[PDB]
Amino acid sequence: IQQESRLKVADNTGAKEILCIRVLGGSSRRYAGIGDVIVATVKDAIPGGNVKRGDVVKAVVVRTVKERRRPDGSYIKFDENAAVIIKPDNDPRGTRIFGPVGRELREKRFMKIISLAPEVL
Amino acid sequence: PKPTKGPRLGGSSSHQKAILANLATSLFEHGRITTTEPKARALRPYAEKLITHAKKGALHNRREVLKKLRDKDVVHTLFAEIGPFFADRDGGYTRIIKIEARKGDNAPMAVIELVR
Amino acid sequence: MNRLDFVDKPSLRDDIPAFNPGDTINVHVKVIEGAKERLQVFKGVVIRRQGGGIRETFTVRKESYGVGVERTFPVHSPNIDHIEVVTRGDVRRAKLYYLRELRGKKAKIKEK
Amino acid sequence: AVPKRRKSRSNTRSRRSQWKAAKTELVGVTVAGHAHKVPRRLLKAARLGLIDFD
Amino acid sequence: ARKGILGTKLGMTQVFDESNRVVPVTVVKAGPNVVTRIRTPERDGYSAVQLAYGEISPRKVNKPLTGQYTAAGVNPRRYLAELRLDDSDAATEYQVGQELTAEIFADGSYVDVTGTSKGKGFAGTMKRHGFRGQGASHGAQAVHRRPGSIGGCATPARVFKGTRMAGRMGNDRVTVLNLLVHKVDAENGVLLIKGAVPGRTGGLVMVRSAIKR
RNA sequence: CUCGAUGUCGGCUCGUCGCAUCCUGGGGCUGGAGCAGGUCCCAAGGGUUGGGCUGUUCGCCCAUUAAAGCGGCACGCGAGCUGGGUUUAGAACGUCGUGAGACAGUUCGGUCUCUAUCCGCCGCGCGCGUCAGAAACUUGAGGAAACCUGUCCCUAGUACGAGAGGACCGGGACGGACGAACCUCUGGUGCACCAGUUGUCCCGCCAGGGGCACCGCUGGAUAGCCACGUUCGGUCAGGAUAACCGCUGAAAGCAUCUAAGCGGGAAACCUUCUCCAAGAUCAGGUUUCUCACCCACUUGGUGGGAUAAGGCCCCCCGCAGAACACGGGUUCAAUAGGUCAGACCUGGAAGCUCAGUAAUGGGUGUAGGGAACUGGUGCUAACCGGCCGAAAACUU
RNA sequence: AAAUUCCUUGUCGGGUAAGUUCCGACCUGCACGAAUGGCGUAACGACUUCUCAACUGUCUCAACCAUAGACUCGGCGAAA
RNA sequence: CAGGUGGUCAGGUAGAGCAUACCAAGGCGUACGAGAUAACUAUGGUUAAGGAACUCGGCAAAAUGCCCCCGUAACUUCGGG
Ligand SMILES: [Mg+2]
Ligand SMILES: [Mg+2]
Ligand SMILES: [Mg+2]
Ligand SMILES: [Mg+2]
Ligand SMILES: [Mg+2]
Ligand SMILES: [Mg+2]
Ligand SMILES: [Mg+2]
Ligand SMILES: [Mg+2]
Ligand SMILES: [Mg+2]
Ligand SMILES: [Mg+2]
Ligand SMILES: [Mg+2]
Ligand SMILES: [Mg+2]
Ligand SMILES: [Mg+2]
Ligand SMILES: [Mg+2]
Ligand SMILES: [Mg+2]
Ligand SMILES: [Mg+2]
Ligand SMILES: [Mg+2]
Ligand SMILES: [Mg+2]
Ligand SMILES: [Mg+2]
Ligand SMILES: [Mg+2]
Ligand SMILES: [Mg+2]
Ligand SMILES: [Mg+2]
Ligand SMILES: [Mg+2]
Ligand SMILES: [Mg+2]
Ligand SMILES: [Mg+2]
Ligand SMILES: [Mg+2]
Ligand SMILES: [Mg+2]
Ligand SMILES: [Mg+2]
Ligand SMILES: [Mg+2]
Ligand SMILES: [Mg+2]
Ligand SMILES: [Mg+2]
Ligand SMILES: [Mg+2]
Ligand SMILES: [Mg+2]
Ligand SMILES: [Mg+2]
Ligand SMILES: [Mg+2]
Ligand SMILES: [Mg+2]
Ligand SMILES: [Mg+2]
Ligand SMILES: [Mg+2]
Ligand SMILES: [Mg+2]
Ligand SMILES: [Mg+2]
Ligand SMILES: [Mg+2]
Ligand SMILES: [Mg+2]
Ligand SMILES: [Mg+2]
Ligand SMILES: [Mg+2]
Ligand SMILES: [Mg+2]
Ligand SMILES: [Mg+2]
Ligand SMILES: [Mg+2]
Ligand SMILES: [Mg+2]
Ligand SMILES: [Mg+2]
Ligand SMILES: [Mg+2]
Ligand SMILES: [Mg+2]
Ligand SMILES: [Mg+2]
Ligand SMILES: [Mg+2]
Ligand SMILES: [Mg+2]
Ligand SMILES: [Mg+2]
Ligand SMILES: [Mg+2]
Ligand SMILES: [Mg+2]
Ligand SMILES: [Mg+2]
Ligand SMILES: [Mg+2]
Ligand SMILES: [Mg+2]
Ligand SMILES: [Mg+2]
Ligand SMILES: [Mg+2]
Ligand SMILES: [Mg+2]
Ligand SMILES: [Mg+2]
Ligand SMILES: [Mg+2]
Ligand SMILES: [Mg+2]
Ligand SMILES: [Mg+2]
Ligand SMILES: [Mg+2]
Ligand SMILES: [Mg+2]
Repeated sequence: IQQESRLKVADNTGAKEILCIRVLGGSSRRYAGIGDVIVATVKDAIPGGNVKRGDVVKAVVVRTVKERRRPDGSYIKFDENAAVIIKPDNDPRGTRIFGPVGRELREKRFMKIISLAPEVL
Repeated sequence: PKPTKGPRLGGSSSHQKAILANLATSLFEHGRITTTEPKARALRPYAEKLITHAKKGALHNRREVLKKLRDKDVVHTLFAEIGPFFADRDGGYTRIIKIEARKGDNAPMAVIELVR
Repeated sequence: MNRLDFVDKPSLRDDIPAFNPGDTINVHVKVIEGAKERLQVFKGVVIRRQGGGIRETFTVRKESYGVGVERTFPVHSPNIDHIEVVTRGDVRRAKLYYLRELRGKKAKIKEK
Repeated sequence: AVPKRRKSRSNTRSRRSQWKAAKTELVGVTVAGHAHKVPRRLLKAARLGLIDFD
Repeated sequence: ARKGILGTKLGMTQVFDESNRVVPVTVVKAGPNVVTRIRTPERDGYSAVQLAYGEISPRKVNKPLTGQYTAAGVNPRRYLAELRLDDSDAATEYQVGQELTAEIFADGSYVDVTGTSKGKGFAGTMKRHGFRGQGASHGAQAVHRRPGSIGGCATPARVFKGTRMAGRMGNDRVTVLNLLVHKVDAENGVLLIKGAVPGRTGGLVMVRSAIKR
């Protein structure tokens, strides 16, 4: 995931698709994986929803098509790139998470999202 | 066998395939062939593998040889004389002898022959 | 035979059931959730076995909540408690990558 | 790019004298009693009679 | 107090540690070494010890080298190298004819591995120095991998020394620092070193205790 | 100066230097309580983002960052690239002119040549020298490369502060960017690998295959090369210092960092880590081997010839490679090939048989095919050989 | 505010995270205007210009393969 | 000399076809070669994740593509689109 990438929103804030604007975590950081924070803009939303089109938001990546290594030598790979819109205190703005999430959120300290998720892999 | 490292003989790889098949046919037909040294060195293992198929000498091996050679008379003599002749010898069926280069392009030449 | 076989031999695991691509498999993996060490189970279809002995791996695919997931484990990994075979599949190739774009009823595999 | 000026005789000759042929080392072989000199890489061919000494 | 040994790079594999983490290791055959010589300050101006490693046929060693080995009273080996100690020679811990094995290191220690990197042949600027090249479209004419400018103008009317250009690459002597010795196998005399070691399989490699640790 | 031609903006690519310092480093003063600042002094080692608009430079803005520095080098860089603007010929609008036409007004369109002689630079060899001829291991005069930084936690809610707020200094963990090596893993590629499949032609026909169609197309894919992958690094410690802070202390009975003297003091400088290195012509050191002849002559530190140690060519090869060089091997040989056996890739060969009207399916059978990796094997080629190659004295 | 507007990136609105371009108006037309036609207009355009879907080595940011050269050997053999 | 040159004949299989692929009859291999995994250039091919962020500008490339059956908007000069 880099700038101009589009992701599917995995919560119920009303936004459907967001476009990555900046990968936070340092100057000229290139790729955002699972557990990384993203500044993004809402490119689509449910009509008459809480979040509108064009709002600049902050989100955390929870699913990636690209497979990611784990310290024990195993890998995990999803079928889509998905993110969750969060508050400044790392809590999701939505009330529930759709679909599974990666276990790296535990080590990135996203306990609220981890608890809300249907499944952690 | 091990693929050619670097450009293939006679232009492309399809042409190299044809060249190897024709040289193998001529070698089995005459017992002795004079050609360019790179061609002889490329031919050697290619021909020994076919001779191994002929030594095994089953219908399956005959079909395998026919996958490469198109001269059925040469296939017959390969399965009727060459394989039986080399039944008792394990590998090393051919031999390369370097000879004088030819005019026109000073290409190094060699002869390749069946051991006997 | 390889040169490093004597090095790799003591680390080779036993109790690995014979399975092939297309089979349905239960993988019991250890998980550190704080300091607990519970056992999570990944159930799916084997789609790959990239060979190599001590370095051999395999990939399992499933569909959890409308989203497909793939896990790639090393065979002989100590993090795997045990592997349990559910069903044997009938496939024609060795890599099953075409399952990555099939959903629902089209994605099933024969049961022999 | 074209030469700016013609080379001097010495500068031309230093380079020109480096264009030369390398001599092949020859060994001795006898065929049918007659003794010849052939390059060593053709010793087997000379022994087997595939070399035309002219 | 530097320790050193000569060995052969056997290749890479993977192993698992106690925390059930995969460790990519390079296997190095730190074979038995003989010393054959001591460099003393009073005789050469520095402190070091020669090391002989590698089985070789006596027929393949010429008379001078054979005489050198005969003087020290050891059988000829293939390779010969010096481990440069510190000025504190101490004139001990090394006797001529002593054997060194792989147990001079220990699990959990740190080592420095030096070897000769693999050859890369004549290499362009993009491969050799990571030049960006030029664009592949938008009108670029035959400059897709060319360096571009190499200087200024009439001031200065030359190219500076050390400018990065295309040329032969690889075959360099390279040292890697702070490699963890995952495990030393005493029976077969190999070291399992975590990480990558310079050179090709079968190349000669010198292993030393890390200065920085 | 250039008119018998010095290519003009912006961009790309590659840089290099200065310091008038943007961050990081060290300080003085403060209208400096603390956090943060302001101003001034020292400091150039490294670093100094990605986009929107415009031909742009500039500028505005978006999102970050420790930071988004200012300049010189023909406003660096077109025999390195581009050609959006400007600056030909076409056409049109506005305006000026009776007109031909004109406009530092606008608009749409509009050929970018060259095989590198010399210097320079990046790599690689040949010769000679280094007072006999060789081989192995080396010292380092002197250079090169590198030098970045964030967040969180403990101290500690401590010092400070009415509160709000909130430390210095020390001690840990995890990152970003950059660089090197490597291929165990992930991922890419794969033109003598395996399988499926379309059209057509051929192998007498069936069956089984082959040629061509981008490797015909499609699904995979070991080796090698690689990054998107793995591992490691930029540290620590000494020395002399910048600003600055001092001790002792007169000239000048006091005072004074100073004139005698002695300290502290930074990513700057020198050692320390990595690499090159005796063509370092002051051509080094430690070692080991041969250590030997014959002919001619104007007897010469003279011409030749034959050798030793050793080397080269030829030969079989390489993950070494443009040629060259380098590395390995040459029968007392596992060097390449073959061959056998493994590993691995593909995925269940042909023939036969059973079932089905048939398309097809099951069995024989983890089958058959197969390159690079590993081991055995003396079958093929590494031969029945040529060319180089060792010393006047003399002084203490 | 135009193929016409210097000031100029005029002001307001839309579109974009961000719009000197674009679209709709305003009218302060430097310097619009009715056959050197004015204002519209369905269809048409290798015309100029702005936006979107899809797609992709254009790009992040490059890597690998084959062929023709380049490189080596033999023959011939120029040019500025 | 990779340019130019009017007319006639013009088979098979697949195909709407004088397109296109492979063949017949009939022709040809066309006039420097032999090697070799350098950089680099050219012509092709493939590419993880992203998908115009490139650039003056989606330039180039990629994508769409056939037959049969449904269905088809604003506007319109009623023909279209
Ligand atoms: Mg290849
Ligand atoms: Mg073909
Ligand atoms: Mg397998
Ligand atoms: Mg590029
Ligand atoms: Mg161009
Ligand atoms: Mg051109
Ligand atoms: Mg091009
Ligand atoms: Mg000058
Ligand atoms: Mg002039
Ligand atoms: Mg004039
Ligand atoms: Mg002139
Ligand atoms: Mg500059
Ligand atoms: Mg200053
Ligand atoms: Mg205050
Ligand atoms: Mg201050
Ligand atoms: Mg600096
Ligand atoms: Mg320094
Ligand atoms: Mg300029
Ligand atoms: Mg130009
Ligand atoms: Mg120029
Ligand atoms: Mg320019
Ligand atoms: Mg010039
Ligand atoms: Mg133009
Ligand atoms: Mg224009
Ligand atoms: Mg005109
Ligand atoms: Mg008028
Ligand atoms: Mg004018
Ligand atoms: Mg040129
Ligand atoms: Mg030095
Ligand atoms: Mg010098
Ligand atoms: Mg590298
Ligand atoms: Mg491998
Ligand atoms: Mg892989
Ligand atoms: Mg085949
Ligand atoms: Mg066919
Ligand atoms: Mg048939
Ligand atoms: Mg044909
Ligand atoms: Mg591989
Ligand atoms: Mg005082
Ligand atoms: Mg040799
Ligand atoms: Mg069968
Ligand atoms: Mg107006
Ligand atoms: Mg006007
Ligand atoms: Mg305006
Ligand atoms: Mg635009
Ligand atoms: Mg308008
Ligand atoms: Mg009128
Ligand atoms: Mg008018
Ligand atoms: Mg009129
Ligand atoms: Mg008109
Ligand atoms: Mg009008
Ligand atoms: Mg027209
Ligand atoms: Mg047109
Ligand atoms: Mg306009
Ligand atoms: Mg030539
Ligand atoms: Mg012609
Ligand atoms: Mg015509
Ligand atoms: Mg026809
Ligand atoms: Mg045709
Ligand atoms: Mg044809
Ligand atoms: Mg050729
Ligand atoms: Mg070459
Ligand atoms: Mg791609
Ligand atoms: Mg893809
Ligand atoms: Mg777009
Ligand atoms: Mg853009
Ligand atoms: Mg841009
Ligand atoms: Mg186009
Ligand atoms: Mg296309």
